[PDB]
Amino acid sequence: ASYTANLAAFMIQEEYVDQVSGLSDKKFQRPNDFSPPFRFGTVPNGSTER
Amino acid sequence: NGTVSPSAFLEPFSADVWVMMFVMLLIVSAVAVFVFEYFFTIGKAIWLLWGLVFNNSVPVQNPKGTTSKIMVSVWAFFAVIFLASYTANLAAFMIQEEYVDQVSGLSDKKFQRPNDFSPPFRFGTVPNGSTERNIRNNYAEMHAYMGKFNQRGVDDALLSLKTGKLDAFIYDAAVLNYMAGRDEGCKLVTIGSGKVFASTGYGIAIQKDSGWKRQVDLAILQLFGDGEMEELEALWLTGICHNEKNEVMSSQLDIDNMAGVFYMLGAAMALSLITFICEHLFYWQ
Amino acid sequence: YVKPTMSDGTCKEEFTVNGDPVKKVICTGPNDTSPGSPRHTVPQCCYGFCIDLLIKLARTMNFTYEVHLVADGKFGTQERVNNSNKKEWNGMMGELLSGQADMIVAPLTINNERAQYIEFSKPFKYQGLTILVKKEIPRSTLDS
Amino acid sequence: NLAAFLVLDRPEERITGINDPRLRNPSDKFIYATVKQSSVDIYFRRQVELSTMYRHMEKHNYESAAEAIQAVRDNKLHAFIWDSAVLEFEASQKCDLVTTGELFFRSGFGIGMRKDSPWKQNVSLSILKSHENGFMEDLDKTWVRYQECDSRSNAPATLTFENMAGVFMLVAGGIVAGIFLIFIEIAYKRHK
Amino acid sequence: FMQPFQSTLWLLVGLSVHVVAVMLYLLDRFSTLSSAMWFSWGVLLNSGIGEGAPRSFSARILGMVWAGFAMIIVASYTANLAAFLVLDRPEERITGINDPRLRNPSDKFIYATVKQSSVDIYFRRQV
Ligand SMILES: *[C@@H]1O[C@H](CO)[C@@H](O[C@@H]2O[C@H](CO)[C@@H](O[C@H]3O[C@H](CO)[C@@H](O)[C@H](O)[C@@H]3O)[C@H](O)[C@H]2NC(C)=O)[C@H](O)[C@H]1NC(C)=O
Ligand SMILES: *[C@@H]1O[C@H](CO)[C@@H](O[C@@H]2O[C@H](CO)[C@@H](O[C@H]3O[C@H](CO)[C@@H](O)[C@H](O)[C@@H]3O)[C@H](O)[C@H]2NC(C)=O)[C@H](O)[C@H]1NC(C)=O
Ligand SMILES: *[C@@H]1O[C@H](CO)[C@@H](O[C@@H]2O[C@H](CO)[C@@H](O)[C@H](O)[C@H]2NC(C)=O)[C@H](O)[C@H]1NC(C)=O
Ligand SMILES: *[C@@H]1O[C@H](CO)[C@@H](O)[C@H](O)[C@H]1NC(C)=O
Ligand SMILES: *[C@@H]1O[C@H](CO)[C@@H](O)[C@H](O)[C@H]1NC(C)=O
Repeated sequence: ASYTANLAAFMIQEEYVDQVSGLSDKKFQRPNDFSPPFRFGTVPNGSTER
Repeated sequence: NGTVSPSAFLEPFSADVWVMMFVMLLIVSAVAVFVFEYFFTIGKAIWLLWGLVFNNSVPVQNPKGTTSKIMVSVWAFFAVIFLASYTANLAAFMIQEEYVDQVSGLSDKKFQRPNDFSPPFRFGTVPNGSTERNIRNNYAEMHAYMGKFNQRGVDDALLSLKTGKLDAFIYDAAVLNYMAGRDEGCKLVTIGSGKVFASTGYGIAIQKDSGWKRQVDLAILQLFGDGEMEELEALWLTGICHNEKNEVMSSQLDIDNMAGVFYMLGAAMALSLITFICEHLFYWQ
Repeated sequence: YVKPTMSDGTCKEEFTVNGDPVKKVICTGPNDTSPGSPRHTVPQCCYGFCIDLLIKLARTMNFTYEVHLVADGKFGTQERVNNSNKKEWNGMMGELLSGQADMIVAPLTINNERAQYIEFSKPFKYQGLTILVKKEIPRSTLDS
Repeated sequence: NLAAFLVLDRPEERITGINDPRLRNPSDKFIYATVKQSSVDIYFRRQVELSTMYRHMEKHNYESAAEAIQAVRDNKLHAFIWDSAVLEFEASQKCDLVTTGELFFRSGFGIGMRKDSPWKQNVSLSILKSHENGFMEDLDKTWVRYQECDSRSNAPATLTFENMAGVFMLVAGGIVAGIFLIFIEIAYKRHK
Repeated sequence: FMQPFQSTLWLLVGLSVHVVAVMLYLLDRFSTLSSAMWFSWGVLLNSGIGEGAPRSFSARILGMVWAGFAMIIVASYTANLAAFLVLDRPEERITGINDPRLRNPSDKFIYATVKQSSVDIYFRRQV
């Protein structure tokens, strides 16, 4: 009983999604090392692109 | 704090589960005995099958017509899903929050004659009050009861309510809301949303025939129409605990909280009594 | 509370739990079923909060009265008079400022405009404001 | 897992009131409005911060409160903002209507006409006289609090058999096996 | 373990098992005293103790309802302990500016700032 209760309690976790730590995230620099490669982009002619 | 409904155990499932379990029991017992006929069981079938769909707490003489073992195993599958769903749904029903139906109003049937209830509901307030004047002018019996349970202050009734020496307090709305707002335990509430006797407000006294009366009334009405009373009232004449209550968890569960099953327990003996007659008059067959 | 009457102009003399007969008044109500339909004043049975409130007032200070319902059935505020260049009242206070009816008995709020136009007495009944929905039938959604 | 599945499936949605996220924007899905050209109209005309919802109002407004509650009875106009007393009266009568959250605009209704009339003082006299004899409570017990189906028991939804009807036809499959395995019984003697 | 069910409940069930065992023995007398109580008290624990079968339909229904109450009690307790432990959330996650504890000087919860700093005049703007 205690097992089926406590584990069920542990199963009520909420969606976390560790997101990306920052622009300098190791995954960000070399996404091709991961399957599938992480794809990012934006509109050109921008100061961000500069 | 609230309580648990004694008959809440049957709340998850209506009589549908009763009729379905009985009809499936009879049909699969007929099928099992018909299968056994191809190779004594018509009596033990009910015991075996209900033990299968219910709990493997009693050993059963199940192995008969090994091909029907598939049917009795899917029977046990029905068991292992039904028990899970029951223990889940009932637990969900048990997460109720404290309700406390409070008192409907001053004219509540319980209020007029609390002596008919055990224990009698006790209410009182400080004398020499306009509330006592109205109660004396309108309700003599409740006025006498208030005299029986007279008070002498505001906070003494509060502590009596906290410690259970007093059941309720009668007073205006504003100061009671103020007292309840800053309470650390939030163990005091007033109900009615303004459902009170002698509905009155705070009328500003004015010298007779003063010309300002109309225009100043129009100004305070403009304030009333400016929609600023909410935050100022929250800041000044209320407290932090006016949002809502909380989902309290029950204390040590007592028998009465599930008293319905106890009722069925009694019924069990009733049934056995009938079967006792079947033991005393079994000489006909 | 308005109900149609028989050819006698009256209707069922209802009572209460303790046997007290519900006070009935005869109200001359225009037939405002649809805009454009025969809208003419017919005798009807009237009873309700304002009805017994005014009968209590009549019992207290001993006046005589008549009761009837408005034609358009609408509150009334400062609105343009048929796309003209004039913003005036309508509804109860629209015809009250015109002198049609003497006194108003109805549960009307007191905003700034009609208060500027006409003063009001003490609020006989307090009130607040709430949204109303037809709840929802408790149903657990899941497949199997 | 099934426990967590069914218990975590809460019904929606309990409207908070003024602080409703749905109230902060014209809800194209959830239909709510008020009686066109009424006191609430100028109330919202004072606070045109609701102006967006204001031009959501006429697109679904109603010309009477009676047809408004009639719409509330059926699919269109799921929600209607109105005074507390009428709405709780209809809620007690029909036993399937609920009030909001906390109430706002804690106003009063009294009586007033043209200024050529000191009758309003006698009106105040009568209201205080009935405060000294309990007559508005008579009106309340006659009309407002006439008992009338005090609804309660807001269960967190239940489970029914038709929701599980699917699992039931599984045994029908075994019923089919009642006409198949019993020939395999003879086949057990046929093969050898 | 006792948080779901009270010592009164424990005594209640521990006496009811003996009562139903006595009734079962009395029923089996009419066409097994130690074996019957052993079987019933094992059924209380959903154990494979006691292998005999009822000798009458009356004993059948009696042990039937006994086992029914036994498992309904065990299901009720497992659910009750589940609700007990899952509903025991830790406290308290401070919201920030909108903390009820922030709206008043918390004598219990000790919180302050560095004396005579930027936040001091920040709070001196909003007194
Ligand atoms: C900044 O980046 C662009 C630099 O040229 C500029 O114009 C964009 O140019 C690309 C590459 O020539 C065009 O992509 C292709 O679009 C269609 C494909 O179907 C072809 O007809 C074009 O000839 C071209 O090959 C983009 O369409 C074009 N973008 C636009 C909006 O015309 C971008 O405009 C610049 N962006 C900003 C925000 O200033
Ligand atoms: C309104 O009610 C009271 C009417 O007399 C008034 O004085 C209170 O009188 C009662 C009854 O005489 C006192 O009760 C007893 O108190 C002690 C008991 O130990 C005795 O010494 C007294 O003689 C008396 O028998 C109350 O103590 C007394 N109350 C006070 C505050 O002195 C109340 O004061 C009036 N209340 C208000 C709010 O105006
Ligand atoms: C309304 O205004 C006042 C309030 O009652 C009434 O003045 C009273 O007049 C009566 C005789 O008519 C006197 O006996 C009272 O002493 C007065 N009372 C007060 C408080 O002024 C006035 O009569 C009322 N108006 C009508 C039409 O009755
Ligand atoms: C709940 O309230 C009751 C009174 O209704 C009180 O006796 C009990 O101690 C309260 N429980 C807790 C945990 O404070
Ligand atoms: C109110 O009292 C006056 C004064 O006697 C009386 O004439 C009248 O009949 C009463 N009410 C009315 C206006 O009928």
